[PDB]
Amino acid sequence: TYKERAATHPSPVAAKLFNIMHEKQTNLCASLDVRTTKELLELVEALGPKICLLKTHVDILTDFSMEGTVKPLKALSAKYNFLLFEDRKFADIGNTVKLQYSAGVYRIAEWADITNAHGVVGPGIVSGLKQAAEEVTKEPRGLLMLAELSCKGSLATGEYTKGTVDIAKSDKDFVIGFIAQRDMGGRDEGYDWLIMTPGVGLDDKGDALGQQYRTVDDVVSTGSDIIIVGRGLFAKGRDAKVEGERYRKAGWEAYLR
Amino acid sequence: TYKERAATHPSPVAAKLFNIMHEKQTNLCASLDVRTTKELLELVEALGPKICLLKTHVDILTDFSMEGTVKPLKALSAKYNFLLFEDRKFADIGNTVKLQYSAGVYRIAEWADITNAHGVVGPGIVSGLKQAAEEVTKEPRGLLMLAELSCKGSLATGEYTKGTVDIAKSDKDFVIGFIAQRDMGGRDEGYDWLIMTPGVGLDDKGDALGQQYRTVDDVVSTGSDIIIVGRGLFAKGRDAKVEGERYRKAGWEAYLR
Ligand SMILES: O=c1cnn([C@@H]2O[C@H](COP(=O)(O)O)[C@@H](O)[C@H]2O)c(=O)[nH]1
Ligand SMILES: O=c1cnn([C@@H]2O[C@H](COP(=O)(O)O)[C@@H](O)[C@H]2O)c(=O)[nH]1
Repeated sequence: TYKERAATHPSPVAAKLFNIMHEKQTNLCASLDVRTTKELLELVEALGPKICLLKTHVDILTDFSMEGTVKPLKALSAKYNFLLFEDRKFADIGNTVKLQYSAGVYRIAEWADITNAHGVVGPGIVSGLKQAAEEVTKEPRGLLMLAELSCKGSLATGEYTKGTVDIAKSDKDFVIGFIAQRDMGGRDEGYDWLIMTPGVGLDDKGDALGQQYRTVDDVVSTGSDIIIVGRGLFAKGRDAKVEGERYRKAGWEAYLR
Repeated sequence: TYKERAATHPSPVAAKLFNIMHEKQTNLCASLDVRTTKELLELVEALGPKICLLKTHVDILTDFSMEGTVKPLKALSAKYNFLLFEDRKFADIGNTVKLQYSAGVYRIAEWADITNAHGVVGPGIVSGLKQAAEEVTKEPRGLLMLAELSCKGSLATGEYTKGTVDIAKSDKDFVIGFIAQRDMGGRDEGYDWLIMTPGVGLDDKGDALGQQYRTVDDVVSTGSDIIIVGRGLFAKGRDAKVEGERYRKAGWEAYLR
Protein backbone atom coordinates (compact mmCIF):
# COMPACT_ATOMS: atom_id res chain seq x y z
CA THR A 1 0.00 0.00 0.00
CA TYR A 2 0.98 3.66 -0.27
CA LYS A 3 1.13 3.92 3.53
CA GLU A 4 3.49 0.94 3.77
CA ARG A 5 5.75 2.17 0.98
CA ALA A 6 6.06 5.51 2.78
CA ALA A 7 7.83 3.82 5.69
CA THR A 8 10.27 1.83 3.54
CA HIS A 9 11.15 4.24 0.73
CA PRO A 10 14.73 5.61 0.80
CA SER A 11 13.57 8.99 -0.52
CA PRO A 12 12.04 11.39 2.02
CA VAL A 13 10.23 13.10 -0.86
CA ALA A 14 8.65 9.87 -2.08
CA ALA A 15 7.86 9.02 1.55
CA LYS A 16 6.06 12.32 2.12
CA LEU A 17 4.16 11.87 -1.14
CA PHE A 18 3.00 8.36 -0.22
CA ASN A 19 1.81 9.67 3.15
CA ILE A 20 -0.10 12.50 1.43
CA MET A 21 -1.78 10.02 -0.90
CA HIS A 22 -2.89 7.87 2.05
CA GLU A 23 -4.02 10.79 4.22
CA LYS A 24 -6.05 12.41 1.43
CA GLN A 25 -7.15 9.22 -0.35
CA THR A 26 -5.84 10.45 -3.69
CA ASN A 27 -3.28 9.47 -6.29
CA LEU A 28 -4.23 12.33 -8.59
CA CYS A 29 -1.68 14.80 -9.92
CA ALA A 30 -3.11 17.90 -11.60
CA SER A 31 -1.35 19.39 -14.63
CA LEU A 32 -3.01 22.81 -14.84
CA ASP A 33 -1.23 23.99 -17.96
CA VAL A 34 -2.59 27.51 -18.35
CA ARG A 35 -0.70 30.66 -19.39
CA THR A 36 -1.36 33.16 -16.60
CA THR A 37 -0.39 32.98 -12.94
CA LYS A 38 -3.82 34.31 -11.97
CA GLU A 39 -5.70 31.42 -13.57
CA LEU A 40 -3.12 28.89 -12.44
CA LEU A 41 -3.55 29.90 -8.80
CA GLU A 42 -7.34 29.86 -9.09
CA LEU A 43 -7.28 26.33 -10.53
CA VAL A 44 -4.77 25.08 -7.96
CA GLU A 45 -7.06 26.42 -5.21
CA ALA A 46 -9.98 24.51 -6.73
CA LEU A 47 -7.98 21.27 -7.04
CA GLY A 48 -6.02 21.61 -3.80
CA PRO A 49 -7.97 19.22 -1.55
CA LYS A 50 -8.22 16.55 -4.26
CA ILE A 51 -4.58 16.19 -5.35
CA CYS A 52 -1.38 14.70 -3.93
CA LEU A 53 0.86 16.50 -6.39
CA LEU A 54 0.76 19.52 -8.68
CA LYS A 55 2.74 19.20 -11.90
CA THR A 56 3.68 22.58 -13.32
CA HIS A 57 5.10 24.07 -16.50
CA VAL A 58 6.14 27.45 -15.14
CA ASP A 59 7.73 28.13 -18.50
CA ILE A 60 4.39 28.55 -20.27
CA LEU A 61 3.40 31.39 -17.92
CA THR A 62 3.45 34.80 -19.56
CA ASP A 63 3.85 36.46 -16.15
CA PHE A 64 6.07 34.23 -14.00
CA SER A 65 7.79 35.71 -10.94
CA MET A 66 9.22 34.23 -7.77
CA GLU A 67 7.13 36.49 -5.53
CA GLY A 68 3.89 36.27 -7.50
CA THR A 69 3.96 32.69 -8.77
CA VAL A 70 6.23 30.55 -6.63
CA LYS A 71 5.41 32.01 -3.22
CA PRO A 72 1.65 31.64 -3.75
CA LEU A 73 2.20 28.11 -5.06
CA LYS A 74 4.21 27.20 -1.96
CA ALA A 75 1.46 28.66 0.21
CA LEU A 76 -1.18 26.53 -1.53
CA SER A 77 1.11 23.50 -1.27
CA ALA A 78 1.28 23.95 2.50
CA LYS A 79 -2.38 24.91 2.90
CA TYR A 80 -3.84 21.97 0.96
CA ASN A 81 -0.98 19.52 1.56
CA PHE A 82 0.41 18.49 -1.84
CA LEU A 83 3.92 18.54 -3.32
CA LEU A 84 5.25 20.55 -6.26
CA PHE A 85 6.59 18.88 -9.41
CA GLU A 86 8.07 21.18 -12.08
CA ASP A 87 7.87 19.23 -15.35
CA ARG A 88 10.92 20.83 -16.98
CA LYS A 89 12.13 17.58 -18.58
CA PHE A 90 15.81 18.44 -18.30
CA ALA A 91 17.67 16.97 -21.26
CA ASP A 92 21.08 18.57 -21.64
CA ILE A 93 24.58 17.70 -20.47
CA GLY A 94 25.24 17.65 -16.74
CA ASN A 95 26.92 21.04 -16.55
CA THR A 96 24.12 22.78 -18.41
CA VAL A 97 21.24 21.23 -16.46
CA LYS A 98 23.04 22.11 -13.23
CA LEU A 99 22.88 25.75 -14.34
CA GLN A 100 19.28 25.50 -15.61
CA TYR A 101 17.92 23.78 -12.51
CA SER A 102 19.73 25.83 -9.88
CA ALA A 103 19.01 29.36 -11.06
CA GLY A 104 18.12 31.33 -14.18
CA VAL A 105 14.75 33.08 -13.85
CA TYR A 106 12.75 30.11 -12.53
CA ARG A 107 15.19 28.99 -9.80
CA ILE A 108 13.45 25.62 -9.92
CA ALA A 109 15.67 23.80 -7.43
CA GLU A 110 14.70 26.37 -4.78
CA TRP A 111 11.02 25.45 -4.68
CA ALA A 112 10.15 22.29 -6.63
CA ASP A 113 10.06 19.15 -4.49
CA ILE A 114 10.26 17.01 -7.62
CA THR A 115 11.50 17.47 -11.18
CA ASN A 116 12.37 15.14 -14.05
CA ALA A 117 14.91 14.33 -16.74
CA HIS A 118 15.21 12.44 -20.02
CA GLY A 119 17.66 9.55 -19.98
CA VAL A 120 19.06 10.47 -23.41
CA VAL A 121 21.96 12.44 -21.89
CA GLY A 122 23.42 9.61 -19.84
CA PRO A 123 24.35 9.41 -16.10
CA GLY A 124 25.71 12.95 -16.05
CA ILE A 125 22.23 14.46 -16.06
CA VAL A 126 21.45 12.93 -12.65
CA SER A 127 24.81 14.04 -11.20
CA GLY A 128 24.34 17.57 -12.52
CA LEU A 129 20.82 17.95 -11.20
CA LYS A 130 21.70 16.57 -7.78
CA GLN A 131 24.73 18.85 -7.47
CA ALA A 132 22.48 21.80 -8.30
CA ALA A 133 19.94 20.69 -5.68
CA GLU A 134 22.56 20.37 -2.94
CA GLU A 135 24.16 23.71 -3.81
CA VAL A 136 20.89 25.66 -3.71
CA THR A 137 18.80 24.19 -0.90
CA LYS A 138 18.92 22.00 2.21
CA GLU A 139 15.41 20.75 1.44
CA PRO A 140 15.06 17.19 0.13
CA ARG A 141 14.58 16.84 -3.61
CA GLY A 142 13.39 14.00 -5.81
CA LEU A 143 13.94 13.17 -9.48
CA LEU A 144 11.84 11.18 -11.94
CA MET A 145 13.37 9.72 -15.09
CA LEU A 146 11.28 9.73 -18.27
CA ALA A 147 11.05 6.03 -19.17
CA GLU A 148 8.09 6.22 -21.55
CA LEU A 149 5.88 8.87 -23.15
CA SER A 150 2.21 8.80 -24.13
CA CYS A 151 2.69 10.60 -27.45
CA LYS A 152 2.32 8.97 -30.85
CA GLY A 153 5.62 7.87 -32.32
CA SER A 154 7.50 8.09 -29.02
CA LEU A 155 11.06 6.76 -29.23
CA ALA A 156 11.17 6.12 -25.48
CA THR A 157 10.95 2.34 -25.87
CA GLY A 158 13.09 -0.80 -26.01
CA GLU A 159 16.81 -0.21 -25.50
CA TYR A 160 16.29 3.47 -24.79
CA THR A 161 13.85 2.70 -21.97
CA LYS A 162 16.22 0.09 -20.56
CA GLY A 163 19.08 2.57 -20.70
CA THR A 164 16.98 5.14 -18.88
CA VAL A 165 16.05 2.64 -16.17
CA ASP A 166 19.75 1.86 -15.71
CA ILE A 167 20.47 5.56 -15.19
CA ALA A 168 17.77 5.62 -12.49
CA LYS A 169 19.50 2.81 -10.61
CA SER A 170 22.51 5.02 -9.80
CA ASP A 171 20.84 6.89 -6.92
CA LYS A 172 18.08 5.29 -4.83
CA ASP A 173 17.77 8.26 -2.47
CA PHE A 174 17.41 10.89 -5.21
CA VAL A 175 15.79 9.17 -8.22
CA ILE A 176 12.36 8.24 -6.87
CA GLY A 177 10.82 6.68 -9.94
CA PHE A 178 9.65 7.25 -13.48
CA ILE A 179 7.21 9.01 -15.73
CA ALA A 180 6.03 5.87 -17.53
CA GLN A 181 3.06 4.03 -19.01
CA ARG A 182 3.63 0.77 -17.13
CA ASP A 183 5.38 -0.83 -14.16
CA MET A 184 9.16 -0.79 -14.54
CA GLY A 185 9.95 -3.61 -12.13
CA GLY A 186 13.03 -3.16 -9.97
CA ARG A 187 11.71 -4.82 -6.81
CA ASP A 188 14.15 -7.69 -7.31
CA GLU A 189 17.03 -5.24 -6.92
CA GLY A 190 15.77 -3.30 -3.91
CA TYR A 191 13.98 -0.53 -5.81
CA ASP A 192 10.47 0.76 -5.09
CA TRP A 193 9.97 3.15 -7.99
CA LEU A 194 7.02 5.51 -8.06
CA ILE A 195 5.26 5.25 -11.42
CA MET A 196 3.57 8.48 -12.50
CA THR A 197 1.52 8.34 -15.66
CA PRO A 198 0.48 11.26 -17.94
CA GLY A 199 -1.73 10.80 -21.00
CA VAL A 200 -4.74 10.09 -18.80
CA GLY A 201 -8.22 11.16 -19.83
CA LEU A 202 -11.69 9.72 -19.33
CA ASP A 203 -13.19 11.61 -22.26
CA ASP A 204 -10.61 12.94 -24.72
CA LYS A 205 -9.01 10.36 -27.00
CA GLY A 206 -6.06 12.55 -27.93
CA ASP A 207 -5.20 15.91 -29.46
CA ALA A 208 -4.09 17.30 -32.82
CA LEU A 209 -0.42 17.12 -31.88
CA GLY A 210 0.29 13.49 -31.03
CA GLN A 211 -1.14 13.21 -27.51
CA GLN A 212 -2.95 9.97 -26.70
CA TYR A 213 -5.11 9.24 -23.66
CA ARG A 214 -5.76 6.08 -21.67
CA THR A 215 -8.49 5.70 -19.04
CA VAL A 216 -7.82 5.80 -15.29
CA ASP A 217 -8.73 2.13 -14.79
CA ASP A 218 -6.45 1.23 -17.68
CA VAL A 219 -3.26 2.91 -16.44
CA VAL A 220 -3.72 1.90 -12.80
CA SER A 221 -4.22 -1.65 -14.07
CA THR A 222 -0.78 -1.59 -15.71
CA GLY A 223 1.11 -0.39 -12.64
CA SER A 224 0.52 3.37 -12.33
CA ASP A 225 0.86 4.76 -8.80
CA ILE A 226 -0.16 8.30 -9.73
CA ILE A 227 -2.31 9.57 -12.58
CA ILE A 228 -1.32 12.90 -14.17
CA VAL A 229 -4.32 14.69 -15.67
CA GLY A 230 -4.21 18.00 -17.49
CA ARG A 231 -6.80 19.07 -20.04
CA GLY A 232 -9.15 16.40 -18.74
CA LEU A 233 -9.57 18.59 -15.66
CA PHE A 234 -9.70 22.18 -16.90
CA ALA A 235 -9.94 22.40 -20.69
CA LYS A 236 -12.87 22.61 -23.10
CA GLY A 237 -15.04 24.48 -20.62
CA ARG A 238 -14.70 21.82 -17.94
CA ASP A 239 -15.24 22.56 -14.25
CA ALA A 240 -11.89 21.76 -12.62
CA LYS A 241 -13.27 21.26 -9.11
CA VAL A 242 -15.88 18.77 -10.30
CA GLU A 243 -13.42 17.00 -12.61
CA GLY A 244 -10.95 16.90 -9.73
CA GLU A 245 -13.27 14.90 -7.49
CA ARG A 246 -14.32 12.73 -10.43
CA TYR A 247 -10.74 11.78 -11.28
CA ARG A 248 -9.70 11.41 -7.63
CA LYS A 249 -12.58 9.00 -7.06
CA ALA A 250 -11.77 6.99 -10.19
CA GLY A 251 -8.06 6.79 -9.40
CA TRP A 252 -8.51 5.88 -5.74
CA GLU A 253 -11.12 3.18 -6.39
CA ALA A 254 -8.94 1.67 -9.13
CA TYR A 255 -6.07 1.60 -6.63
CA LEU A 256 -8.23 -0.12 -4.02
CA ARG A 257 -9.22 -2.79 -6.55
CA THR B 1 30.95 24.24 -50.55
CA TYR B 2 28.91 26.33 -48.13
CA LYS B 3 28.30 28.93 -50.85
CA GLU B 4 26.95 26.28 -53.22
CA ARG B 5 24.71 24.72 -50.58
CA ALA B 6 23.22 28.13 -49.81
CA ALA B 7 21.77 28.20 -53.33
CA THR B 8 20.27 24.71 -53.19
CA HIS B 9 19.03 24.39 -49.61
CA PRO B 10 15.22 24.34 -49.19
CA SER B 11 15.47 26.31 -45.93
CA PRO B 12 15.94 30.09 -46.19
CA VAL B 13 17.45 30.02 -42.68
CA ALA B 14 20.05 27.42 -43.65
CA ALA B 15 20.64 29.38 -46.87
CA LYS B 16 21.35 32.59 -44.96
CA LEU B 17 23.63 30.73 -42.56
CA PHE B 18 25.67 29.17 -45.39
CA ASN B 19 26.05 32.59 -47.00
CA ILE B 20 27.22 34.02 -43.67
CA MET B 21 29.77 31.24 -43.29
CA HIS B 22 31.14 31.96 -46.78
CA GLU B 23 31.20 35.75 -46.42
CA LYS B 24 32.91 35.67 -43.03
CA GLN B 25 35.04 32.56 -43.58
CA THR B 26 33.81 30.90 -40.42
CA ASN B 27 31.94 27.78 -39.38
CA LEU B 28 32.26 28.62 -35.69
CA CYS B 29 29.25 28.76 -33.40
CA ALA B 30 29.90 30.29 -29.98
CA SER B 31 28.09 28.90 -26.93
CA LEU B 32 28.70 31.68 -24.39
CA ASP B 33 27.04 29.96 -21.46
CA VAL B 34 27.34 32.59 -18.74
CA ARG B 35 24.74 33.62 -16.16
CA THR B 36 24.39 37.39 -16.55
CA THR B 37 23.12 39.38 -19.51
CA LYS B 38 25.96 41.86 -18.98
CA GLU B 39 28.71 39.28 -19.43
CA LEU B 40 26.83 37.59 -22.26
CA LEU B 41 26.59 40.83 -24.24
CA GLU B 42 30.28 41.57 -23.65
CA LEU B 43 31.28 38.13 -24.93
CA VAL B 44 28.95 38.24 -27.93
CA GLU B 45 30.45 41.62 -28.84
CA ALA B 46 33.96 40.14 -28.70
CA LEU B 47 33.00 37.04 -30.73
CA GLY B 48 30.68 38.75 -33.22
CA PRO B 49 33.20 39.16 -36.10
CA LYS B 50 34.35 35.54 -35.81
CA ILE B 51 31.10 33.56 -35.64
CA CYS B 52 28.35 32.49 -38.04
CA LEU B 53 25.95 31.54 -35.27
CA LEU B 54 25.40 32.28 -31.59
CA LYS B 55 23.99 29.40 -29.55
CA THR B 56 22.29 30.60 -26.39
CA HIS B 57 20.79 29.16 -23.22
CA VAL B 58 18.70 32.14 -22.17
CA ASP B 59 17.38 30.02 -19.32
CA ILE B 60 20.65 30.14 -17.41
CA LEU B 61 20.48 33.95 -17.26
CA THR B 62 19.63 35.28 -13.81
CA ASP B 63 18.36 38.52 -15.36
CA PHE B 64 16.72 37.70 -18.69
CA SER B 65 14.36 40.26 -20.24
CA MET B 66 13.08 40.90 -23.75
CA GLU B 67 14.21 44.53 -23.74
CA GLY B 68 17.49 44.00 -21.92
CA THR B 69 18.63 40.67 -23.35
CA VAL B 70 16.86 39.88 -26.63
CA LYS B 71 16.82 43.39 -28.11
CA PRO B 72 20.60 43.78 -27.59
CA LEU B 73 21.24 40.27 -28.95
CA LYS B 74 19.25 41.03 -32.10
CA ALA B 75 21.19 44.28 -32.55
CA LEU B 76 24.52 42.45 -32.24
CA SER B 77 23.19 39.80 -34.63
CA ALA B 78 22.49 42.47 -37.25
CA LYS B 79 25.65 44.45 -36.50
CA TYR B 80 28.08 41.53 -36.82
CA ASN B 81 26.01 39.33 -39.14
CA PHE B 82 25.34 36.03 -37.38
CA LEU B 83 22.14 34.11 -36.61
CA LEU B 84 20.61 33.24 -33.24
CA PHE B 85 20.15 29.66 -32.07
CA GLU B 86 18.35 29.11 -28.74
CA ASP B 87 19.46 25.71 -27.47
CA ARG B 88 16.28 24.93 -25.52
CA LYS B 89 16.21 21.25 -26.52
CA PHE B 90 12.41 20.95 -26.62
CA ALA B 91 11.41 17.48 -25.48
CA ASP B 92 7.74 17.43 -24.52
CA ILE B 93 4.51 16.61 -26.34
CA GLY B 94 3.52 18.78 -29.27
CA ASN B 95 0.91 20.80 -27.41
CA THR B 96 3.28 21.68 -24.57
CA VAL B 97 6.24 22.67 -26.75
CA LYS B 98 3.97 24.86 -28.86
CA LEU B 99 3.25 26.82 -25.67
CA GLN B 100 6.89 26.75 -24.46
CA TYR B 101 8.30 27.91 -27.79
CA SER B 102 5.76 30.58 -28.67
CA ALA B 103 5.45 32.48 -25.40
CA GLY B 104 6.09 32.16 -21.68
CA VAL B 105 8.73 34.64 -20.52
CA TYR B 106 11.37 33.85 -23.16
CA ARG B 107 9.09 34.13 -26.22
CA ILE B 108 11.75 32.16 -28.08
CA ALA B 109 9.92 31.86 -31.40
CA GLU B 110 9.81 35.66 -31.65
CA TRP B 111 13.58 36.11 -31.91
CA ALA B 112 15.50 32.85 -32.35
CA ASP B 113 16.25 32.01 -35.99
CA ILE B 114 17.00 28.41 -35.03
CA THR B 115 16.06 26.10 -32.17
CA ASN B 116 16.22 22.36 -31.55
CA ALA B 117 14.33 19.35 -30.29
CA HIS B 118 14.89 15.80 -29.07
CA GLY B 119 13.37 13.04 -31.19
CA VAL B 120 12.18 11.06 -28.16
CA VAL B 121 8.70 12.63 -28.34
CA GLY B 122 7.88 11.56 -31.88
CA PRO B 123 6.85 13.58 -34.97
CA GLY B 124 4.39 15.68 -32.97
CA ILE B 125 7.23 17.77 -31.58
CA VAL B 126 8.07 19.10 -35.05
CA SER B 127 4.40 19.87 -35.79
CA GLY B 128 3.94 21.65 -32.48
CA LEU B 129 7.04 23.79 -32.87
CA LYS B 130 6.24 24.76 -36.45
CA GLN B 131 2.68 25.71 -35.53
CA ALA B 132 4.02 27.88 -32.71
CA ALA B 133 6.50 29.58 -35.05
CA GLU B 134 3.83 30.46 -37.61
CA GLU B 135 1.32 31.80 -35.07
CA VAL B 136 3.95 34.11 -33.59
CA THR B 137 6.01 35.41 -36.50
CA LYS B 138 6.25 35.65 -40.28
CA GLU B 139 10.05 35.43 -40.12
CA PRO B 140 11.56 32.16 -41.39
CA ARG B 141 12.51 29.63 -38.72
CA GLY B 142 14.69 26.53 -38.67
CA LEU B 143 14.77 23.44 -36.46
CA LEU B 144 17.60 21.04 -35.62
CA MET B 145 16.94 17.52 -34.32
CA LEU B 146 19.26 16.08 -31.67
CA ALA B 147 20.60 12.94 -33.36
CA GLU B 148 23.64 12.42 -31.12
CA LEU B 149 25.16 13.86 -27.94
CA SER B 150 28.78 14.25 -26.85
CA CYS B 151 28.18 13.22 -23.24
CA LYS B 152 29.34 9.99 -21.65
CA GLY B 153 26.66 7.31 -21.59
CA SER B 154 24.49 9.08 -24.16
CA LEU B 155 21.50 6.99 -25.21
CA ALA B 156 21.22 8.91 -28.49
CA THR B 157 22.52 6.02 -30.60
CA GLY B 158 21.39 3.10 -32.74
CA GLU B 159 17.63 2.79 -33.10
CA TYR B 160 16.99 6.05 -31.26
CA THR B 161 19.21 7.97 -33.67
CA LYS B 162 17.48 6.33 -36.63
CA GLY B 163 14.07 7.22 -35.24
CA THR B 164 15.20 10.80 -34.74
CA VAL B 165 16.52 11.00 -38.30
CA ASP B 166 13.16 9.74 -39.58
CA ILE B 167 11.35 12.49 -37.69
CA ALA B 168 13.61 15.04 -39.39
CA LYS B 169 12.60 13.70 -42.81
CA SER B 170 9.03 14.98 -42.35
CA ASP B 171 9.80 18.61 -43.20
CA LYS B 172 12.64 19.60 -45.55
CA ASP B 173 11.91 23.33 -45.37
CA PHE B 174 11.74 23.52 -41.57
CA VAL B 175 14.09 20.82 -40.21
CA ILE B 176 17.47 22.04 -41.48
CA GLY B 177 19.74 19.45 -39.94
CA PHE B 178 21.04 17.86 -36.77
CA ILE B 179 23.08 18.40 -33.66
CA ALA B 180 25.30 15.36 -34.19
CA GLN B 181 28.78 13.90 -33.89
CA ARG B 182 29.00 12.61 -37.47
CA ASP B 183 27.49 12.76 -40.94
CA MET B 184 23.88 11.57 -41.03
CA GLY B 185 23.67 10.85 -44.75
CA GLY B 186 20.40 11.73 -46.47
CA ARG B 187 21.92 12.91 -49.75
CA ASP B 188 20.38 9.98 -51.64
CA GLU B 189 16.94 11.00 -50.37
CA GLY B 190 17.25 14.66 -51.34
CA TYR B 191 18.36 16.04 -47.98
CA ASP B 192 21.25 18.42 -47.34
CA TRP B 193 21.33 18.35 -43.55
CA LEU B 194 23.41 20.85 -41.64
CA ILE B 195 25.56 19.02 -39.12
CA MET B 196 26.36 21.11 -36.05
CA THR B 197 28.70 19.53 -33.53
CA PRO B 198 29.07 20.45 -29.83
CA GLY B 199 31.62 18.84 -27.51
CA VAL B 200 34.47 20.59 -29.30
CA GLY B 201 37.58 21.69 -27.46
CA LEU B 202 41.24 21.97 -28.39
CA ASP B 203 42.42 21.86 -24.78
CA ASP B 204 39.86 20.48 -22.33
CA LYS B 205 39.34 16.72 -22.40
CA GLY B 206 35.98 16.86 -20.66
CA ASP B 207 34.35 18.07 -17.45
CA ALA B 208 33.23 16.61 -14.13
CA LEU B 209 29.70 15.98 -15.35
CA GLY B 210 29.95 13.75 -18.41
CA GLN B 211 31.06 16.19 -21.11
CA GLN B 212 33.62 14.88 -23.60
CA TYR B 213 35.60 16.93 -26.11
CA ARG B 214 36.92 16.19 -29.59
CA THR B 215 39.29 18.43 -31.55
CA VAL B 216 38.24 20.71 -34.42
CA ASP B 217 40.14 18.63 -36.98
CA ASP B 218 38.53 15.44 -35.68
CA VAL B 219 34.88 16.54 -35.89
CA VAL B 220 35.28 18.29 -39.24
CA SER B 221 36.85 15.11 -40.63
CA THR B 222 33.75 13.14 -39.60
CA GLY B 223 31.27 15.45 -41.34
CA SER B 224 30.73 18.51 -39.13
CA ASP B 225 29.61 21.64 -40.96
CA ILE B 226 29.63 23.84 -37.87
CA ILE B 227 31.64 23.53 -34.67
CA ILE B 228 29.91 24.59 -31.44
CA VAL B 229 32.38 25.72 -28.79
CA GLY B 230 31.52 26.95 -25.31
CA ARG B 231 33.94 26.82 -22.38
CA GLY B 232 36.81 26.35 -24.81
CA LEU B 233 36.24 29.99 -25.72
CA PHE B 234 35.45 31.84 -22.49
CA ALA B 235 36.01 29.65 -19.42
CA LYS B 236 39.02 29.08 -17.18
CA GLY B 237 40.22 32.66 -17.60
CA ARG B 238 40.45 32.35 -21.37
CA ASP B 239 40.44 35.40 -23.65
CA ALA B 240 37.25 34.94 -25.68
CA LYS B 241 38.33 37.22 -28.52
CA VAL B 242 41.64 35.40 -28.97
CA GLU B 243 40.06 31.94 -28.68
CA GLY B 244 37.45 33.05 -31.20
CA GLU B 245 40.02 33.73 -33.92
CA ARG B 246 41.93 30.58 -32.96
CA TYR B 247 38.90 28.31 -33.31
CA ARG B 248 37.61 30.11 -36.40
CA LYS B 249 40.99 29.66 -38.08
CA ALA B 250 41.12 25.98 -37.12
CA GLY B 251 37.57 25.29 -38.24
CA TRP B 252 37.87 27.10 -41.55
CA GLU B 253 41.19 25.49 -42.50
CA ALA B 254 39.85 22.05 -41.61
CA TYR B 255 36.88 22.82 -43.86
CA LEU B 256 39.13 23.96 -46.69
CA ARG B 257 41.04 20.67 -46.40
O1 LIG C 1 4.22 11.19 -21.71
C1 LIG C 1 3.95 12.33 -21.42
C2 LIG C 1 2.85 13.10 -21.94
N1 LIG C 1 2.56 14.28 -21.40
N2 LIG C 1 3.34 14.83 -20.36
C3 LIG C 1 2.92 16.11 -19.85
O2 LIG C 1 1.79 15.89 -19.02
C4 LIG C 1 0.74 16.80 -19.35
C5 LIG C 1 -0.37 16.03 -20.06
O3 LIG C 1 -1.41 16.97 -20.20
P1 LIG C 1 -2.83 16.63 -20.92
O4 LIG C 1 -3.61 15.72 -19.90
O5 LIG C 1 -3.47 17.97 -20.98
O6 LIG C 1 -2.61 15.98 -22.26
C6 LIG C 1 1.42 17.92 -20.14
O7 LIG C 1 1.90 18.91 -19.25
C7 LIG C 1 2.56 17.22 -20.85
O8 LIG C 1 3.67 18.10 -21.07
C8 LIG C 1 4.46 14.17 -19.84
O9 LIG C 1 5.09 14.57 -18.91
N3 LIG C 1 4.77 12.98 -20.49
O1 LIG D 1 25.95 16.92 -27.39
C1 LIG D 1 25.84 18.01 -26.87
C2 LIG D 1 26.70 18.53 -25.85
N1 LIG D 1 26.55 19.79 -25.43
N2 LIG D 1 25.55 20.62 -25.98
C3 LIG D 1 25.54 21.99 -25.52
O2 LIG D 1 26.60 22.67 -26.18
C4 LIG D 1 27.37 23.42 -25.24
C5 LIG D 1 28.72 22.74 -25.06
O3 LIG D 1 29.44 23.61 -24.20
P1 LIG D 1 30.97 23.33 -23.73
O4 LIG D 1 31.86 23.56 -25.02
O5 LIG D 1 31.20 24.46 -22.76
O6 LIG D 1 31.12 21.96 -23.14
C6 LIG D 1 26.49 23.54 -24.00
O7 LIG D 1 25.66 24.69 -24.12
C7 LIG D 1 25.67 22.27 -24.02
O8 LIG D 1 24.39 22.46 -23.41
C8 LIG D 1 24.63 20.17 -26.94
O9 LIG D 1 23.80 20.86 -27.42
N3 LIG D 1 24.80 18.84 -27.29
